[PDB]
Amino acid sequence: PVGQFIPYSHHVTDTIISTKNAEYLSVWKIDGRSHQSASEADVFQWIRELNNTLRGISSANLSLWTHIVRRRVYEYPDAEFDNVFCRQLDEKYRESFTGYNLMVNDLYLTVVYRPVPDQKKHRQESCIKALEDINRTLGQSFKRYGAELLSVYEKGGHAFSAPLEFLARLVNGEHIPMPICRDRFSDYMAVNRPMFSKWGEVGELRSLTGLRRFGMLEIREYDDATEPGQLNVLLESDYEFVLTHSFSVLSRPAAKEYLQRHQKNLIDARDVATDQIEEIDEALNQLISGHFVMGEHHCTLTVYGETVQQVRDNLAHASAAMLDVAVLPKPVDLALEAGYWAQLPANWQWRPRPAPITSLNFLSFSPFHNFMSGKPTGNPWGPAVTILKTVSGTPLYFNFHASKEEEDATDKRLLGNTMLIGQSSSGKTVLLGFLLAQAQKFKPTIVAFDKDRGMEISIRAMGGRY
Amino acid sequence: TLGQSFKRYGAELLSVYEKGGHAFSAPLEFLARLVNGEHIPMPICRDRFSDYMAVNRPMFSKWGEVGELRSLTGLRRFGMLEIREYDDATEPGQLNVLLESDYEFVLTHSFSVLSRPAAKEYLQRHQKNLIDARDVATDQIEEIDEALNQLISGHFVMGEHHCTL
Amino acid sequence: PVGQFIPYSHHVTDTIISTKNAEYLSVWKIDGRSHQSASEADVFQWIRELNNTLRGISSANLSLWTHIVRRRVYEYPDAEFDNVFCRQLDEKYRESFTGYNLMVNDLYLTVVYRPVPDQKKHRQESCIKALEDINR
Repeated sequence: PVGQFIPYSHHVTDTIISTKNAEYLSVWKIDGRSHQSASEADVFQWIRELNNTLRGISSANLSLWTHIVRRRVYEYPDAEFDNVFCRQLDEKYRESFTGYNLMVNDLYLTVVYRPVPDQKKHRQESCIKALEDINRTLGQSFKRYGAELLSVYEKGGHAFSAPLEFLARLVNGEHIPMPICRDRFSDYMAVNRPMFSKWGEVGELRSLTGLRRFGMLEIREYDDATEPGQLNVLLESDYEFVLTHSFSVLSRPAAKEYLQRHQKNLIDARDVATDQIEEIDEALNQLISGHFVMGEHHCTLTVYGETVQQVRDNLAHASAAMLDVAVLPKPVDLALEAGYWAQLPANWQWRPRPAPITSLNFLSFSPFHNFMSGKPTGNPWGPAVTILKTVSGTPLYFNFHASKEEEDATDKRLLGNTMLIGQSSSGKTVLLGFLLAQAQKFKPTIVAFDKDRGMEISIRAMGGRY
Repeated sequence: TLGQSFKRYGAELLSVYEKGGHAFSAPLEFLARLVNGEHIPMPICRDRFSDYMAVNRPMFSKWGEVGELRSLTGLRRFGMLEIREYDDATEPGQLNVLLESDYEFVLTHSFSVLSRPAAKEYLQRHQKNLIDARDVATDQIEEIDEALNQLISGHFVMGEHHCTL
Repeated sequence: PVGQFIPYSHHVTDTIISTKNAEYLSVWKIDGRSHQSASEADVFQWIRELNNTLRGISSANLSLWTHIVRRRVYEYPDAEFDNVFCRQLDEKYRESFTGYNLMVNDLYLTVVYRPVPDQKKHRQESCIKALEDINR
């Protein structure tokens, strides 16, 4: 049955979805900062600032779910120019664009609250208020992260809800603009209901776009200190995965119980003391100060595609990079039948091995999105051009209108002015002509203020005057 | 003692690579190459390693004419030879013919040195097997006695061995 | 390579081989006299001569196993000449001699004497002398 293991029902606000068991949540789309264009001190500053942000964020049964999902973008349209040589440039570019493994990653952060007729109403209103201030604080905190709260796809026809749609890509793996219905929407999500084997080898997906098959990979035995950007190797990885970190914040009594458990596992181990309980009480004092806040965590990787063998190979590459980053993967048995549901933000019951972790060692995995522009589609216009050859990287999907520092956040449709910095005609001419050719998808009213034969041949070859 | 003996021999005791990055144990990677057939660097962990070598678990045919292994570069096939039939007058440079072999092979020699009463009982049993059957006049039964001489004199010790390519 | 109870050993000497059944053996390569160049009267003379050789051949548990084997020429190390005209001409000629069932036939003879802790030694030593005179 569908709606089993799926809790959601979009019945509270724009931004906050409910679950079928009294839990309330929202999602953030995150264009996280480029890990490549920074010093390591910048990385440590960012993780420290995030621990300051979550330091203010309490333990009131709160939980975060980060989702790192990479996808082949089929949504890039074909170019049409009504012009022959521009079409030749596009097609020569696209045969040059053969290869490049056209899957771009995306970063999502789900904020889930649990409250641990009129009484129900007052409880709901209070947690609405709390999560609203939480989201305001996060948006102020993520100002250099380009994050966007997802609620309000009205007027795209009639009132879509992009958060549910995002959860659809969790459960269906294809981008479906799910609409709003007068139903407890948990039954309405599982469009491609998957199948699981009797043995946990692989799972199957019955999509009308073709049958897919997915394999799962639990992650355990963590390096107790971490490199700050440790899991960044998978952003080049070629499998179209979804990677999920769960983190449910524990209480300070539960934290002290877990540090007592750490003592019972460490100095009440096999009569050995290897100086491991030295900073446990220091971390206790720091989480009393508010720093080392710990919570339950599991992480899971899920990779799908055709051809069960290729699923096995992508699991092999994934485990290889896991052993490269000194963390032990575990291929999943029949529990992946549960484990798929473990990807969901409100599915604590199906988490395989919730292990406690500090906030810093949690944040030392996630937030480092490699650069890729947020318009492969969905702009005020088409996407302009897929700039290829990010060095050891992905296609870029270049465009113009990107969000800025939001003083008078509307200001336009979206501001998109650009500036070139560099010597005269040192490739400047050919890229400017490339951008004019790609802009000729959209038939702009082009005014060109050139100095000295500034692509007069090309501009007149497109039918311009010059 | 080995480092003393291999001073003219370019050797290296492994397992010093730990805390490299975050503590890979060097020889396990070698053992990963022994099992998964790839340079899979194995970090240390808080668990018993026996369950963690098999990154690319090999498989075998139903007949045993070839094996298979979904390597990191894909599914490959393994052929294997076991050893019989020695040239007993051993040569110093016998297997140097495999140096130009264009096939990246694996050569496994084994040795488990048997103690002098064990080898003495073995040589007595082998001489007993030599004198058992008819048409056994090879005049090499006394080379078992020469083997007993060199064994109890301690110069050269037998041990159980198998070799496999 | 499971033995079918195949009687075999190398327990005698250089030129005589053994069995487990105490049977001792010798092999001869025969690149024999070409019958496609000779008269048939010569053939009758040769058969009469080898019949007289059989008259010199005893009945003391002797057995004779002749084998005639037709194998291909795969063991020929065919190679280049390091001479341009020769490497052209002879290799075009080896292509011009396109096989035509190129299979060498050879002929071999097996002499097995059978001698009907020192009893076996004296049996096989008498067999050594017997097979030596036979091979002579």
